[PDB]
Order: sequence, then C-alpha cells, then structure tokens
Amino acid sequence: MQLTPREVEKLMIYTLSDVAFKRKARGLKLNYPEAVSIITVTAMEGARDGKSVEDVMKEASKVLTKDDVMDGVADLIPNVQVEAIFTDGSRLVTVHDPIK
Amino acid sequence: MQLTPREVEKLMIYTLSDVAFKRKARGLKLNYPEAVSIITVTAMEGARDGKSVEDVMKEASKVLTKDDVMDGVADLIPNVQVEAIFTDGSRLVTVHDPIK
Amino acid sequence: MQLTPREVEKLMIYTLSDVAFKRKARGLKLNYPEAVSIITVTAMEGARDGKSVEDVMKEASKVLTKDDVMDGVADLIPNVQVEAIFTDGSRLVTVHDPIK
Amino acid sequence: SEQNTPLGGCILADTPITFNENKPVTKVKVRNTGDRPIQVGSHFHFFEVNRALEFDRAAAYGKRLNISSTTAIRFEPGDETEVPLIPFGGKQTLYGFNNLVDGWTGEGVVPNSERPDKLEAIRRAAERGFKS
Amino acid sequence: PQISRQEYAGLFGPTTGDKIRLGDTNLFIEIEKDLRGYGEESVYGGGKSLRDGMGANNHLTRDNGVLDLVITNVTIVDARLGVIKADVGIRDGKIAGIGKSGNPGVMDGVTPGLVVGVSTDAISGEHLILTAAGIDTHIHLISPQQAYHALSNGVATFFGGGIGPTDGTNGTTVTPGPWNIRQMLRSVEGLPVNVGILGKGNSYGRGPLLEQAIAGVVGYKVHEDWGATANALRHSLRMADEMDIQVSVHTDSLNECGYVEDTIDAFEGRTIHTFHTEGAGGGHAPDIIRVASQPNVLPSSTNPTLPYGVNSQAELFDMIMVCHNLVSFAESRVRPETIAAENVLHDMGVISMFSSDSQAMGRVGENWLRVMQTANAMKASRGKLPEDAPGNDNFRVLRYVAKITINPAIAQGVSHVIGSVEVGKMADLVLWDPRFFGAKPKMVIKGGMINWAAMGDPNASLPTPQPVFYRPMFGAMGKTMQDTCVTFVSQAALDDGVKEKAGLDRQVIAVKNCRTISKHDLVRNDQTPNIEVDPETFAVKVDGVHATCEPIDTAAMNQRYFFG
Amino acid sequence: PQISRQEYAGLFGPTTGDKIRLGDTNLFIEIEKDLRGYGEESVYGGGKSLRDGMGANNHLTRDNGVLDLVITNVTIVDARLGVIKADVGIRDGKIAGIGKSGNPGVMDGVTPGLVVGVSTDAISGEHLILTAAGIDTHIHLISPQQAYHALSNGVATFFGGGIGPTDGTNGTTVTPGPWNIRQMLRSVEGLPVNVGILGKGNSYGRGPLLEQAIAGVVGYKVHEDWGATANALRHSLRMADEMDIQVSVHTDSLNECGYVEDTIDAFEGRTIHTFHTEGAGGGHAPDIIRVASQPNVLPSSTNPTLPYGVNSQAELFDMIMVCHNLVSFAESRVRPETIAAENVLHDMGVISMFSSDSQAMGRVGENWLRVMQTANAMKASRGKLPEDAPGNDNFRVLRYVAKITINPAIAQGVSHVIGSVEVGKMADLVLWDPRFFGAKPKMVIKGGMINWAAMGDPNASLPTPQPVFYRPMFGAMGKTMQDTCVTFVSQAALDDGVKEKAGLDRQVIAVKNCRTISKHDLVRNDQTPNIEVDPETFAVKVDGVHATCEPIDTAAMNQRYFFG
Ligand code: NI
Ligand code: NI
Ligand code: NI
Ligand code: NI
Repeated sequence: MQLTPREVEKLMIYTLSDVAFKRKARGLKLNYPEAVSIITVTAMEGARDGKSVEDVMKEASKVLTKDDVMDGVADLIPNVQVEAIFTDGSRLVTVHDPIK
Repeated sequence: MQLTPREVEKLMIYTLSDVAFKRKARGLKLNYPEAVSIITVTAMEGARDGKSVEDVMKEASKVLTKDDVMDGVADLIPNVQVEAIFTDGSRLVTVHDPIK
Repeated sequence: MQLTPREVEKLMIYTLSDVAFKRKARGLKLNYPEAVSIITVTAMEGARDGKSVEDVMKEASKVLTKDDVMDGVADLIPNVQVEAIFTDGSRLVTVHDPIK
Repeated sequence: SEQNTPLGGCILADTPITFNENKPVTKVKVRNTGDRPIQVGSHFHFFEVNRALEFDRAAAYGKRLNISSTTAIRFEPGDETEVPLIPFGGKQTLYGFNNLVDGWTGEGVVPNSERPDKLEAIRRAAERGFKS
Repeated sequence: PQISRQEYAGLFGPTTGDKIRLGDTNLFIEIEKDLRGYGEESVYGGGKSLRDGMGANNHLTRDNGVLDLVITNVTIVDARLGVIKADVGIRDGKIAGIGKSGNPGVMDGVTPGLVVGVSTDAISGEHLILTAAGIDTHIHLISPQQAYHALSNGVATFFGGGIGPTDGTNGTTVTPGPWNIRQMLRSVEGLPVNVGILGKGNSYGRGPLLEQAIAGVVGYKVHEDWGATANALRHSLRMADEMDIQVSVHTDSLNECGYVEDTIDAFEGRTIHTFHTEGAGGGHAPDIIRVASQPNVLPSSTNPTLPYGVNSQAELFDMIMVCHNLVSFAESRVRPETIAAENVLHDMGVISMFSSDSQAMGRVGENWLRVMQTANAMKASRGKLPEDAPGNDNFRVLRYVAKITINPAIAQGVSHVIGSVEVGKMADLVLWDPRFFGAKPKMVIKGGMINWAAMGDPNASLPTPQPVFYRPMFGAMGKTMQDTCVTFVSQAALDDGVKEKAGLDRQVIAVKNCRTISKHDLVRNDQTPNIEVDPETFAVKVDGVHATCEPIDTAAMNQRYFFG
Repeated sequence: PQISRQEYAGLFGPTTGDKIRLGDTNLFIEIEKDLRGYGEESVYGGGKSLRDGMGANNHLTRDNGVLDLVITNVTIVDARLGVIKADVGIRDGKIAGIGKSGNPGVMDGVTPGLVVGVSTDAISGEHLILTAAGIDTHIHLISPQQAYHALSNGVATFFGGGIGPTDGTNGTTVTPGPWNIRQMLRSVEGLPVNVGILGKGNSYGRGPLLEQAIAGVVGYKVHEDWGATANALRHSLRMADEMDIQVSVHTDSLNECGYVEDTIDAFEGRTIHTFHTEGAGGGHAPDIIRVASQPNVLPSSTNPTLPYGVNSQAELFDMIMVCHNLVSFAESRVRPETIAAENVLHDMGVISMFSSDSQAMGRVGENWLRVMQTANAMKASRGKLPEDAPGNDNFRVLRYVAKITINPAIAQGVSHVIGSVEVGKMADLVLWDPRFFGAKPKMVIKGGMINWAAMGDPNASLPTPQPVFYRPMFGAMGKTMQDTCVTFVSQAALDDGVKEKAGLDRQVIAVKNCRTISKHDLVRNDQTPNIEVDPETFAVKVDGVHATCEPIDTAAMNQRYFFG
C-alpha cells in the first residue's frame, strides 16, 4: 500500500475517534483529545466523501455541542486544524469555535 | 490534542481489543494477546466511566471465562496490570486470576 | 502481552481496514491503500479462523470487485501478499489478481 | 504426570530437601519490648538485631536464624518466640550490620573458654543499648 | 496615548495586577512586577517591532553581546524570582538577562545584555508561562523511554540509577560499580535529558565507595534491598563529605537492625536526602515521617500518594502485594493516616521535594501534573496559606514549584547551573499555555535549543494541524543532543579525566555544595516541626496538631486533558 | 531443617530431578545437576540474602574479581553444559563462572569467581531459563529492522550480506566489493546485533577475492544468481583456506554446469557451508540433500519448511512462482518428499543448523520458534530418540538448541567468543519464561548489558503494566550499543587495520577455526549417513530407510501466543 508518513500518522486520528464515538454514544461527556478527534475525522471524512472545504467546515463546526463535552473543553478548543485530501488535493481545513 | 507518549501507547490496546471483541463474537476462542487486551480495556473503560479501582477490578476479573479462551491461556495470564486514568488520577489496577 | 515487532506492525492493517470497510458500506469506491487493506485482513482473518492457505486465497481473491474500487486501482494491485499465522505456522499468502 | 502439567509447569519429585543439617543449633527466647513490629531475615547477624529485642545476646554471637534462605521471622510487639540459631559459614567474618563485631566470630581453638574479642563485643552491645 | 487593559492584554498579554488561572484549578497567580516598560513592546512579526533597524539592531556583530534567542512578553513563574512579566534572553546556551529587550539605538530602557540583533531568534511569550524545567531526583533506569514521558511533562533532569530492567534496578536507584557506571555514562549519551548517576552505598571500607566516586557518580544510594544498615549509612556519609557528593536513603521497613531513631543516629547529623519520607514507598514502619523534623534531612516524597484520593488505599495495597510478590507487612506499609499527613506537610513546607520513583511505584510523567493537583486539593481543604496574599495564590504555587525545580537542584548540588530562571544559568526551560499549565507543555528548551515539542503534521502547511503529539526537535538531533545535555559527575571524577576516559561527548559538570546544606537552605520548604506518630493508630501530630485531610474524588488537570 | 520440594520450588525454583514443560509443547526437560548447594541460596530482595555483609561482600573492591552481574538460581539449557541449575556470573562483559554465588566470609561453597559484592547487580533466575543467544547464518541485509524482529525471538548474531533492497540482495547474501563492504561495516554500527559480512565468491583469479578479504569479510557466498560454477567453488575455497574464512553455497538449481555429484567434486574435500540443504530455497534439483553425507559439508536448512505442515506445499509453490516472477521448474523445486525428509534428518542429527534466509523465503523472527516447533512435531511422529532417557526429552531438546547456538558459531569460526553458556565467553544470553520458551523472551543480554526487553508503560508505577512490547534498552543506547556489539572480520582485515581504516567503534574480532572443521566437530548433529534420492518420485532413503513423516495440522507455540 506504500504508506507514507502522512498516511500512517492519520491512523492515530481514526483510532482515537472510534473510541470517542463509542463513548459519546454511552452518554459520556468528552474530553479534549476525544473532542478534537471527532471534529478532525468529520472533516477528513467529508473530504473523502467529495465535499468542499467550505462545506466540510460547516459540518465539523456542528458535530459537537457544549452539552456533549466536559465543562471547559470549549476553552481548550478554540479552533481545530487538519489537512485532508480533497478531490483537488490536500487542503487545510480550519474549523472556527467548533463547540458552540 | 497534544498527545503524550502514554496517550499514544494506549491506542495499541484499543486496536487489539476491537479485533478481539470481533473475534469473540464470531465464536473464536481467544489467545493470549487478545485476552489480555479485553481485560485491559475493560478496566480502562471503567476508569473513564468513573468507577473505583475496586469496582473496575471486579468487572475485569469477570469479562472472560475458561470457555472463552484457548486451552492453557489462563496459565499465561495469572494477573493483568494496567494504569488507567481515574477521576482522582492515574492508578494501577491489578486484576488477579482474570480467567476463571 | 509481549508484542513483537511483527505483531505491532499488523495493527496498522487492522486500523486501515476498519476505515475501509466503513467507507465501502457508505458506498464509497475505494482507493489503493484501502483496497489492499481489505484483501490483506480477509486473509489474515481466515488464517485465524483455521482455514488453509488455499482456502483463504480464494476468499481474498473474491472480496473486492471492479465496481467496488476506483477506476484504475486494479492496475495498481496485480497481486497482494501477506504473512499470516495459520494453525501450522506463519505462511505467505499470495492473492493473484484480487480485483476482478 | 505430564498430561496434566500447565503451560511452563513443573513436575516435581517427592523427596524433601534437607538444609543446614550439619550445623549446631542454639535455641534462644526472644521478646519484643518495643511498640513496633520487628522482622529479621535468615542471614542477618542475630546478635546485632534491633536494640528493642531482648534475648541472650551472647548466645547469638556468630549466629543466624536456622530458617530457609530468603525468609524471615516476625516479632510483633510484646510477644515471645523461641528461635533456632546456627553459625555462619565460610570464614565467619562479619563486617557492618550495627558495627558491633566488624570481624571474626569463630570459636577459635580453646573448648571451655571464650576468645576476648567476643567478650569485648558482648560488652559493647551492652553499653550501645542492645538488650540482654 | 491611553489604551484599555483588555486591548493591551490581547496584544501583549497580562501586566502587573492581572491575574491568571492555572488550568482548571482554582489557583490564580498574579503578576507582581512588569519589567518591560510600556509603548516599546518587542514582538516578532510582519509589520511589528523586531524588524531591522527598529526594535532589532542591525549593525552589531554578535560579540557585542547580542542575543542568540529572546522570549518576549512572558510570564515567569519561578521560586526565586516569583511571578513577573519580562523579556528573557539567551546567549551561549545561558540566561543573559530578564528585563526589557530591544535596540538601544531607537529605544529607551533596554536591559543590558538584552540587545536583539542579527543573531537573534524569537519566541513569543505573550500568552505564555515560562518555568524552569523540572528535576526528578528519584529515577529508576529501567527503560530509556522514560525520558520521553518526562520531557512531555516538563522534566529534563534525571537523578538516579540502574542498568536497565534487572531486579536490582527494579527495586533500587543504583548503578553498581565502576564497570556498570562507565557503561551507563556512555549509554545516556543517547538520551535527551541531563543525568547524574547514583552508586551503591552499602560498603564496609572506603575502597568500594571511592571506586565509584572516581568512576563518576554524584551520589550514593542506601537501600534496604542491598542492606540499609547503620554501617552503610555511616561509611556512605563519611565518604560523601570527603567527595562532595550526596547520599540518598530508602530505610529499613522491617525494623531489623533498628527503629527510625537509630537510623537518625546513623546519619550522625550529616546531610542526607530521604526518598518517599512518608513510607508507602519504603521505610521504617509506621514512622519514617519523623525524619522531616531534623535539620540535616532534605526530604522528599514519591509522587503516587500526592494528591490523596479515594482510590489511593486500594491501589497501594494491591501494588505492594505485587511489588513484593506477596498481610501484616501490607497494612503496616499502607497507612491512610500517614498518607494524608504527607499531603499536609507538603502544604506546610515540611516535605521539600516531589519525585517519581519511576516504574518502581511512581510516574515519571506526572511530577508537574501532581504538584499542581496537590496545591489545588489543599487550597480546597485548608484554604489560604497564612502567608498568602488575599487576592492571589502566589505564595502557595511558588512553594509547590520549588519542589520540582530549585529544591531538587540544591539537594544534588546543581543549583549553580540549573533549577531557576535566573541570570547565569543553563537555559533548561519550559513553556506552557495557561490553559494546560502543569499537564501539557508547549516546549522544552534544553541548553538553549528546543529539544522537545508538541508538533502536528510535518507535511502540513502549518505546525498546528492534527495530529499533534510530542516529538523530538533539532536540539534532540545529531551531535547537538550531547552538546545541549549535561552529565553530572563528582569532582573526583572530573579531576581524574572521566570525560576522556569514558569518552563522553556530553557536557560534563562537577556537582558541588551538597554537604554544607540543610533543610533551611531549601526554598519555601524550610520548616522543621515536631512530628509524632502513634504506633497504634498511625495518627500524625505536627507541633501537637493532628495532620490530616480528606480524600479527593476529583482531580484537576486530569480526565479533561488526558486520553492516557 | 527439612522443607518440601513444592515449597523449595516456590522459593528457588526447580532442583535436580525436577522436570519443566517447555511451553505448550510435550517436551519436558529435567535438571541433571544442581550446582548451588542447599540452605545458602542467593536472592535479591528486601529482607533477603544478597544484602550487605551477608550474601554480599561489602569490603572487596572490584579488582578482587567481584562480579558486575549475577543471574541467580537459573536453569541453563546449553548444548555443551546440558540442563543444570546454577548461579551465573558476569564480569567485563564475559561469563566468569557458573556455580554457587555469594560471600565467602559468611558462606561455604562459593564458586571462585562468583563473589557478589558492591559492584554487583542482580537478576533473579528462579523461575527462568537461560540460553545462549542464537546465531542466524543466512541473513539477507535487505532491511535494517530485521534486527528488531530477531532480538524479539532471541537472536543476536547475523551472518550474511547485502546492501539494502537491491535485486542482488533480495536474492543473495553478498556485499560485493571493498566499497560496498566498507559501507556496510559502517552502517551496521547502527544495529544492536553482532554482524559478519559475506562477500561474492564468483571470481576467476585470487585478486577479486583477496580485495574483499582485506576489506573485512568473514566469508564468501557462492550463489547461482551470480554463477554457482565449479570455477567459483574452487577459487573461493582455495582462497578461504588461505584467509581462514568460510564459504557458503547456494548451488545450481537448473543443473546447467552439472549435477550434485559434480558440485561435490568442485568442493574438493574442503570445508563448506551449504544453505537450504533440502533444496526448496535453491539447489540442484531434486537431490542437493545428498551433500549431508559428506564429512566436509556443514549443513543447514532455512526455516520455512520446518516444521512440515499441511499448508507447506501450497505456500512454497506460490512463493517461487512469485519469487522468480513466473511450472516444471516449480514442481521440481517444491517436493513434498524431500521436505519431509529434511524434518527427519534434523531429528537424526544429519542437518546441523537452522537459518532464516531473511526476506528471501524465510523468517528472521522465527528460528527459536520453529526449532521448538520441529522438536515437538517430531516427538509426536517418531517418539523418543534412542539416546533419550526415558523420563525426559533432554537429548532431543539439546540437539535442536545446538542448531541455533553452538553449531552456527562453529561453522563461521566464532565459537571461541560466542554460542554457548560457558566460562570465558561473551555474555550473549537470553532469558525466557518456560511458559513462553522459544517464542517470547524476557530479555536479551548483549555484551553484559540488557539491550532488548519486553517492557510495558514507561509512565507506569511498575515495569509490567500494559502495553507490554519489545523495546530497546540501555545496552541499545548511546555509545554502549557499539561497545557491546561485535563486528566480525577476517584476520587479514584485522591485521591490515580495518578498525582504523573503516573507522569502526564496534568491537572488531577476527574469525578463526573455519577450515579444519568437519561435520563431526558439530555438536549433537554429527551424523554422515548414506542418502539416496529417487530421480522420479523424489523419495529419500537414509542408510536404505525411507525418510518421511506426515504433515502437522497444528503447531505448538503458535496461534495461542501470537497476534502477528
Ligand atoms: Ni525507595
Ligand atoms: Ni526507588
Ligand atoms: Ni540461497
Ligand atoms: Ni538466501
């Protein structure tokens, strides 16, 4: 499969978000790492799905709420950034104030 | 997410236990690594869920049976130890004779 | 669990195939890495399940079709090779022209 | 048998192990006169154990407990126990511990007298506070 | 002109009178002093002040004392300087100045030595806390990977011993004998932390001690496991005084050759470092804690009992019973009463240092975390320390910081080179985001270079994109890793040519000032009260006052921050 | 006093007459001899015997011959010493003694040289098996990472060649020429295994051979891929005898310049090492196996055919057909009859060594695993070897162990320094849990330091908490990794200053005793019978007896133990 360092690194994201999505579904309020994971993968998966940067951005800024996170985590996540592989290439996605 | 070496290391556990739980659900009798994985994550997840060391210990000593493992594996797993992150901090959990 | 380098390496496969199987189930057409992942794990899991090299080979040469992959990926995957742990030991599995 | 041994298991023979067989045994009576537990191991120079232990210290000169290597005896507060004592081997040269001897603990060559370095030791115990 | 605080802060961070919350704790620090004026504020960027001929000098060569690095507009939390806002300057891997940085051509009030120039790089400290890097005095050299866990919590110096995962190392902080020492000196060349090694103290004559001294140790470790005898103590300390090196102790838990009082007498008023002073980690049962009353004792605790929590007794019980492959040794070893007492004594300034006991009952990557966790649990239970100021927690915080910084240094005789943010010292520094204070640092600066950092995708268009995880940096690379790291040794060794003999490329620095020190030389933790322990109920009285507190359910800087 | 065996064992492990199960196999080893008396048993711990002035000497400096390390109460499984219970002692990275360790001041019967002291560290061998580290004679230098897979199965010495993933390396164990050799010597400095390099043997005059000899090779590899000609052989062997180095061969599979008999004649009764002697991995088809009858041949098999299983034919078929990017070459190359025969001949002591053929048809991390797997399949099919003792499998086990330990060493002329647990040898040792024997070691001891180990969470309060995975240790770190590792070379090279010229920091040791050896010098595998192969049906007869066994369905030490 000839995995490059960038490809391998992204496996960490996938593993932490799977754990995170399981936890959220048990009703656990998420922590910092977990929450960052879910927003990150949402973007990443959008990219793969063929969406625009603009569109994924919206999507990712809406996946998590204040209720879904542990008190204060918002303050820890002002923005999330990830590079994803869009149809037109690799692109930076910033997601502004994702926990509303 | 500012993942520390301890955080990253724990992703291995999560990945092997997911595989292990899939296998057990197919009716496969588990091996050594797989079985150790399931006990370990049970503890870890308890910790996260807010339980006591005492309580997680019980829980983890009960997840796997002799039937659920390959003959002899018990002899290979006298105890399992993991550090988990409890409400009051990181704590060592020993699970005594988990395969009964 | 006393994980050896060979054991640890195989976690990458498990992580990428989980992502890949999720994508295929959304109707996404798979790419090169993803497709190689699914064929690889099919073999690996067969091995674990107790099948023969011969039998797993068949199984793995049938999991993915031309339709299930992105145009051209076939040309990128003439064969897939993996070492799996069979009842009689570690064995090389070559899977010939898996995307038919 | 072989058919029943666990993975990595041992099949042990029957014959008991006999240790320290040649060595002459002195029984002493030990009372813990402190408020805290005292525990002593197999190779410690019994003579030089915790000041708070009251026993015939002279009798423990050059001696160790006649127990299994690596094991110990626990002396709880205000309890009395009899213990078996045996001499050290080799050269009977004892350095360190509480700095009571820092030498040779052997009998020497004269049956029905004591060496003077032993009597020195014993006197020194007494005035360093080592209860007899 | 006139600007609002809120607008000022946004540009430059907090100034004198402004208060900062240390994480999710209830600790609030306050800026005492602002050393960097107003209106001439040095910041790196496009269209900003540290540009050529403006804030930066553009005509001076480096030999005019121009800086190699500047950290701007930073909040300094240090046990000797306090809580200040300043520019910090580095030259030749050393702290040259704390004050106002810039260009004296165009600026008033530039601190001498803080000339920014052609030579200068920059770090933006505006929204950051700068600390001294921590120092871990109780390291078991079981695993080389510990170093990474340490750097990742803001620790950059290791004192201890071992030889990898041998049964002796698993239990003690000893590197026994001249062969093993040499080996270990050579090995640590591969590590991105400062190191000093400890030797085996349990010896009858001078010979066997001197041996190890010359071979390069900084200390002798006296452990029960190899014999914690009066003899051991006595000869170890006598040698120490000869060699200007330290002695650390793990006392007899069984009371075999004596009680605590007899141990005390074996010290013979000589300077000594006492590990896990409480006893859960080893020591004269129930009452090793009484050594914290003595002026010659430099006391430490290992980090698994701090803070005291609801799961603490369960954990420890079970831990020993496996540590020692084992019940009346157990419930005498593990005492709720003395554990609580340890917590209180910390808060009082009676136990002077935190330590890990790495992979021998404590957590190498949790010393900065646990310190903060303890301060905060204790504020809750006790309130304000009497010496606190009403609006802030500075007195407190600073007590705690001394514990992982300057106090360890002083104990091992390296405060001349490391442990505080002070002029003339090695730049061994940590940068933190307040939001993450104690837990998750930004970077580690190791000998004037960034050695370790939280870094995301190296392929990305920025340094911040995910996944962000701790990674070595250039100071951690090549020949620079050795250049920027110190191997501490004995003067004896230094003088005998250890550097040549052993073939070390590390900086090799002689320990000094270990034997003339006492408890009162310790910073913010200089208290010697009367300590009494009840041999029945294990209750602790400190100047006649029962020393207890209640366990915490919830730790700060804990499950919010960590996946671990 | 008197103590029960069961109680004794629990304290000290098994003694003379006690039997140990090697994993999940049906092999049972029995302790032949107990060298460490009764009643004065040396154990490390709190309240135990190896304390100051008691089991440990506290007055002797190291130059009195005090140990650097001691491994206590351990079961030694070695092809020359047999199955014994002893204390093992290490000094100056060498085995100083096997016997009773302690303090002669206070103890009777301390083996000379086994004085435990101030210098000494300790390993608790009570419930452990100690082996010599394995030696892999057939390494393709395709990937540097192989070393890690090897250490993780108890192999610590590599013999072979290559230059990374070139097509020549993918097929052969050759490092061709003075430039490539130099390069490769320099590279391996970065590896935590011992190494000796092989050169290209296919040459017409002395010139091209001599050149590589001086450059530092330990051997010449004669391969079909570069020409396995009579010429090659002849000149290679003549040079070898001159240089005191070894020759290894991969014969002509196509029968182009000859049949096996002609190859044999090309050897010209000269000492030679024959790789994959069966032929699945290469060689004169169908009948290369007949070389195992000759006294000058030191035979080896590669590990993918051992043990013979139900999936073995399917695998191998398909493998060649990709190895050679390809059917009458195939079904002539891959012969069930000769594969079975290989298995039997192993059990007889007719094939003398196991090897990997790393990433050129075999498995670098499975030599210790497969050896044990083979012994156990063979016990099942054949029963007890005639020389076995009725109650135990010692004779057998020990045959097999020789295969990965002493026999390889002897073949490559390094038995003077490595391959057995014997006094005066380099401490290249492996520790195993019986439960995991062959499969998953505890640790590797590499030049007297622990280089590699199964280690859990470096942040944890113990070394055992999860995840446990194989990790480098301090012997694998810094300048010690070179100090503790050997680069084997030719005497020619050594004498020419290879160490200076090439700038090597490794230990550089001359190979010796390669050319005077024969099959009969091999340990427990010294049999030279008549071997006949049927050119139609490929059936093998050994002294007129059909040599076959049936394939296994289920391997031991296999799916129970491994996720891989
Ligand atoms: Ni300790
Ligand atoms: Ni310790
Ligand atoms: Ni070959
Ligand atoms: Ni080969």
